[PDB]
Amino acid sequence: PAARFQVQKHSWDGLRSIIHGSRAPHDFQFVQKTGPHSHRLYYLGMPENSLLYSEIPKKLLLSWKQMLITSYDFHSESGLFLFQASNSLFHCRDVSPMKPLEIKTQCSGPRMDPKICPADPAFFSFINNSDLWVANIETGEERRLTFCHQLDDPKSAGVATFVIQEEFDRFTGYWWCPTASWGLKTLRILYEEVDESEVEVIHVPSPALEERKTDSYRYPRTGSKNPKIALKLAEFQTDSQGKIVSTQEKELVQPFSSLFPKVEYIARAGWTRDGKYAWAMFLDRPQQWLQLVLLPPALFIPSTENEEQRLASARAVPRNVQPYVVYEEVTNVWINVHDIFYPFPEDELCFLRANECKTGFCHLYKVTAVLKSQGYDWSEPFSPEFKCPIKEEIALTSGEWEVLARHGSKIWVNEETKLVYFQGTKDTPLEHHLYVVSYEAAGEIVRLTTPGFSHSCSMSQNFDMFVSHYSSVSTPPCVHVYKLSGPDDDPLHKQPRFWASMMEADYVPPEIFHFHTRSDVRLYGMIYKPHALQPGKKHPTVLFVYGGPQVQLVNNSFKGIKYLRLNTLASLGYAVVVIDGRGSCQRGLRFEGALKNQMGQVEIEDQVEGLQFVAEKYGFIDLSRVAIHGWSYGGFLSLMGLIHKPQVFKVAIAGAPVTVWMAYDTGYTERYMDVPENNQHGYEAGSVALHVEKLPNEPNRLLILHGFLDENVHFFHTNFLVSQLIRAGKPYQLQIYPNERHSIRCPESGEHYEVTLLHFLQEYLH
Amino acid sequence: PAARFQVQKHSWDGLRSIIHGSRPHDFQFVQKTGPHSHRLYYLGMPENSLLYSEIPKKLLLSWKQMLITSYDFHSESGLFLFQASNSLFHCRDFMVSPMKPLEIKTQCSGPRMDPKICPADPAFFSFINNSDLWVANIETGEERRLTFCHQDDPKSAGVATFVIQEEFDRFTGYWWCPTASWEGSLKTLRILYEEVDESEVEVIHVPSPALEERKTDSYRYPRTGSKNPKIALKLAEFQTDSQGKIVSTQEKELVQPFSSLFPKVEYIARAGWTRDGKYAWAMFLDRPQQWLQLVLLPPALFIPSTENEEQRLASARAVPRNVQPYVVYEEVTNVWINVHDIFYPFPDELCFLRANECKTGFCHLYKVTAVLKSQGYDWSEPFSPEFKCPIKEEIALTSGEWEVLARHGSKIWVNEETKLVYFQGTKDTPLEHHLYVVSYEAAGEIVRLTTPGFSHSCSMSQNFDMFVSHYSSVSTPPCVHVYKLSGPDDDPLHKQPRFWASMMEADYVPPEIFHFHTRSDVRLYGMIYKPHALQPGKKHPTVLFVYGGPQVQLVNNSFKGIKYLRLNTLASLGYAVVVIDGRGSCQRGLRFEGALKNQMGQVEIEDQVEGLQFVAEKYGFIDLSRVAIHGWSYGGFLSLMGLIHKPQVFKVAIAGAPVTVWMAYDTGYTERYMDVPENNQHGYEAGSVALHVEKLPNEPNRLLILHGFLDENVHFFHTNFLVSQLIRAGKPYQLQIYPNERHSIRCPESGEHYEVTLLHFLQEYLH
Repeated sequence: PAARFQVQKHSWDGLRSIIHGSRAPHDFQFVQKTGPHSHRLYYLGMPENSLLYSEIPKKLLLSWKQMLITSYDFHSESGLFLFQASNSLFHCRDVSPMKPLEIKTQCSGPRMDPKICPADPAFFSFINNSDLWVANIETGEERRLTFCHQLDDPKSAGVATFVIQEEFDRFTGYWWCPTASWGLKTLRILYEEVDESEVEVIHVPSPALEERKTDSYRYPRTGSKNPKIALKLAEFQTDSQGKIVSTQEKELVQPFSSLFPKVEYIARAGWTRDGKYAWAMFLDRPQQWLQLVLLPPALFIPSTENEEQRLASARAVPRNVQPYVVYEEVTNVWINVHDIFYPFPEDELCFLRANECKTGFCHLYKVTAVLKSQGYDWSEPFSPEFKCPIKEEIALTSGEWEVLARHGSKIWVNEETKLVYFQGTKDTPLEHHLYVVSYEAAGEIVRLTTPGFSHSCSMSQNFDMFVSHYSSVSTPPCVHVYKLSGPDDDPLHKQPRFWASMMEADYVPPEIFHFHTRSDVRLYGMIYKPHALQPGKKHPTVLFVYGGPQVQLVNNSFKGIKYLRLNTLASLGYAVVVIDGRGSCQRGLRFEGALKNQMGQVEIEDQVEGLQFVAEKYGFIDLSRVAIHGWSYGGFLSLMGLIHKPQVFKVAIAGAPVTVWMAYDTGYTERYMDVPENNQHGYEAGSVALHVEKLPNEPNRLLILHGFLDENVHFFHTNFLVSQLIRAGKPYQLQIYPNERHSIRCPESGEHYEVTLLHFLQEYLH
Repeated sequence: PAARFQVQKHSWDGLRSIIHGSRPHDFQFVQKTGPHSHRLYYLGMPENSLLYSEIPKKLLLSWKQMLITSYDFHSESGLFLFQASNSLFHCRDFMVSPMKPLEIKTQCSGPRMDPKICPADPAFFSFINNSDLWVANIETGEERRLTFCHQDDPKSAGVATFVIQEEFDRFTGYWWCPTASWEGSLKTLRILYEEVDESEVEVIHVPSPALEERKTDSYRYPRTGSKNPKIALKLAEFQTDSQGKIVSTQEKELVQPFSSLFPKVEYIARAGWTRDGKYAWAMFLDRPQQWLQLVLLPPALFIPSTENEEQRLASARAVPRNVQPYVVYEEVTNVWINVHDIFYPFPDELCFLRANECKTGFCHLYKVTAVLKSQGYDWSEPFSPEFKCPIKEEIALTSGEWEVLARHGSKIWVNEETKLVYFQGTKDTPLEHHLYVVSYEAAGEIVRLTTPGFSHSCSMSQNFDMFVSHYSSVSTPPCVHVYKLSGPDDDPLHKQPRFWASMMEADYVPPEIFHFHTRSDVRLYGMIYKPHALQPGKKHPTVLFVYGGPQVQLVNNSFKGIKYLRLNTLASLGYAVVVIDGRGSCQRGLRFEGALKNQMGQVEIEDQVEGLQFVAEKYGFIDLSRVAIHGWSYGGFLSLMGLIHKPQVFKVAIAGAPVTVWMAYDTGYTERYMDVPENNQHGYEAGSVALHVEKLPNEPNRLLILHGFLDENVHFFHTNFLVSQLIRAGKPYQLQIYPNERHSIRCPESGEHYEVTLLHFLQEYLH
């Protein structure tokens, strides 16, 4: 009877008194001294996120020396720092602090995407009004290279399109060539042509509500056309006085569309160390194919509107020269883009490659391809091809665990010692650890980071130092510094000794658990226990959710910062439960591949099963009083829960829900759900706005939160749901966040979000 | 103890079951020359369409079919020009079977707005295509453009802009000349039109109807304070062969600019021509809207147009020195000018009729005689203003504490044979629109023609031998009776209206009208719906419905059941529904309406509170501890002021489509009443509810915000900005969107939801 625990009710000022009561170093660069200190670490920090440093001794908490910013570019030899601070451009070279030298300009608009020329630090680049610009920090001489820009000005150059930034995690459309050819010189830049003419335009309202205007995004929805892309060279010569004597636009000797048919997106691109070949990863529209291709500079002829003077150049391209397809990946699930690709320094290329499609788990391979120069008439056109034969493909790691290559995880390769350092899950899926392996000999795989914590690491250029940014479910986050030390004749077994420390430590942490499904698959989970529990009492329960691809909620690292509100929920007597269902990240391709063409359907069984296991193991779950809650995919799932499982889920608080997959973009949806023409059944099944008939008849069971300015998940989603709820005659409550986009950035808006949530549960979880 | 009526708590599906369970005009008299005396032509809906009745020589009239909201008619040729679907249609008339409408094709790409038949020649008509004036010929099929302002692209022609359409209730900006000239030494045909340069006007984005497409529409929306579009009057002439072909054409412009001849002229409220064709008249208006004045523009005042400024001087010299514009009438006020559209000119002088509220305080007719004597002007040179004619006489044909209906497409009907003027008014009572007659020669005996004890919407025959009245009362449903003026021909004033025939005929319990006096001794009217099956003793919970803003009068003697069925539904669950006409309302004169001048929100709620307190004492069934306030546009704005300045009175507040920010609203409305924000900053701030959000309730479930997402008028921005400021002040709110609704909820599905949300919200939280 009174066995079940009623949550203490509160006035609204009470609840926002409760919530108001509630309320790290990165981008490291190691450099040696050559005195008392061995190196100097450069990094970003926020003790306002500015540039800082520390001093590493020869013989303890390192102090944070001020030097003077989301990012910056560094150059080893010259010691040049180049960053986008203010709404302007700044630099400085490197005991006491120095104020940044401002780089004055003639162009109007911001200077996006600043990078320094590696081959010559006097030079550097930036975007301006969708075109590429060279400059010189010494002389101050600026100059435009691309000429695409002039509402219907579609062509752009050096820019990564909407879907490329948001769904392929790439934020530039240009890459410096790392060497020069010669008292004249020259410097090249690979860059990306983009005609966004075919792409559909969406209107979203801007920050300034007062002036009642909208911005004009190019938003390619699924089935609709993506932008038309191409690779290109942009050369420019210089004399000894640092003067841009001339420039050139360079198109491929044939079209990119006919050389490389079946290429839909440019996931990544770059250059070989020595500067010889340029490379790029190309993907197809299904995203079930990914070839990595070398493009020689001689393959690029100058651009001219004169067809005779082009055939002059198109005849002078050597017949031996061609693009080389060194690698190719193929799957029936989906090729996730893995950043890792390390070419070694001529009738063959040796490189490393992250490859999940082979065995099912991302692992490092050493691969040698063979560049059979094949003879081609490039003044004449044609179409298929360039798939080189593979000389060998030695597999350096294997098992049922991952090498981390996404989310800007990276490898580090010492060529002297023949060792490659990586990060992976080998020990557990709950902890990101730092491994080393030889690349000659796929031998034993030594770990450097101690278990019990999930680590986020960065190695020194000289492979002598490394930093780790680790944390556990219970303990707060530390940033320690380690120094690899031992006999040089045995480098694979260098012992990481604790050298120094940079960061250190009403919250009760959750405890992690696992269980098995009725189909015998291990799912990890997490639970916040009701604070000051009385064993015997069944408390009411909030099931927090995401359950979409590209994510892992449950893992062994500190949650108290981002998910403080789950602790707040638990401090008032709620049970907060979190389950990673089939579909979630970090446990291989098959596990995640559960989602394929079937979104919504597979994810709730695992969540229902999660709760019931929680309720048997732990003796405090009143299953009559359960609330499902989440944002984006989770808001989508909160509504699916309330449709598919109303017996289980009493209320639902759906934040930013994807309510119509057909209105969502290509990049995300096609990867997982195919094209609406091919997978109609699945698109309709997982569109919650087409199943509003099954939502509750009674009110107080469904709350909709949506940020008005949402660039990514458009307010249209909530607005089309309310549209359908009104037609179906179903009740709904609604909260709007007028100044918020996808995340709630403003503390005030967030306090209001959390207070509403508490009240809603308080009043109506009964 | 247990003497407070409890409303029965229904489930949501129960409440839908209850709400679901709840749910002739534009007349043209033409005589015949048999059994039937006339044929009455009109719009009607047994969709809305063209119909006719047969009025006999000697009972319920049949509705015959001709075959559409607005149509045009020409008497002699019997031409019916109308707009149907996304195209133009016509027909002519005596049929016995119905005739199909003949279709008129076009070479122009886009729809053809605003169709009007040339009065002088029925073969010709005109329309707008892409913000430019066109001209056509029904018989020959030949079209022909006349303006070239269109080709972002901000110059328009023959268009009334946003603020003019929705605040000055004018829906065309071109006017046909009623006569044809044969000048030279080819038959000419003029049109007066309004050129508009809406370049300097702010663009606002409003969501489009097709939600899937996720695109907006630009709207040239001039905020209060900011600039309106820049206007001008212009002459577009053309000529025709005796075979009926548009041979020549010509744009014309004033010999000096419009802006220089007429400084301080912010808006062209109205315009047209005198019946003979001599002068083109126009009502101008200033930015304060306190200086309206009538002007005549003689056709020789307009020279041709060329890009060459030397071709211009030549014909600027050519225009007769005597000719000019004559400022005939000048209304001035310390409150504001309401545009009264009544202006009847007759054939050295000009004699006209004109409605004038600014003179005595009540809209009354006058006979005015002005004197057009030319001063002699050198039109090659420029100048600054002057043109005010001296008045011969200004006889007043009506006077009292009651008014002549002039706004809202009301009108006068002037028989020039009998010297009588037929008008509508409030002479008997402010609660009843009645048809009156008076002589314009001898202003004495005002004879009422409509039955007392009801309120009437009327329309005279052009022959003044019979009229229609569409009438109703608070209790009885609406009727439409056809009356016939009948009696001795020697005394036309006392011709007796005899009932001739009827067109349309008449659990809802009607409301009771009452009045009471305020502590300052002003008479206010109000309604009440009693709770059905009342048990005296029980104190019921009360929904104070409201609007309160200008240009409206809710409380009057006429059938409310149609638009306020929800109010009766509320009553049938046991809610008292009270409605009070606060100070600042329509149809009580200028001084009554002028209690809002520069302090909007501050006076209305005090009158509403007194109306509640009176009704509680008068009737014994109002529980004052449980009172809800609710309304739309101004009403939702007020519902929030009630909750701000009277939380101790109002338990809850359901605010629909509210004006949360005066600075965001348009000029035409806001400035007229609140002035410009540079002058009256104290009152903009005081009556903008979004700046007083800190004073809303700390408790939840006391404030429900309703808003349609596609609101062209009261933009969603207002609710968005309110929600912004509630969030920032840490105040709860409930909220409801109507994604497919602009300003009035039009969809029945959306309206059924609106009402079930209203019943549920009150059911649960009105305690």
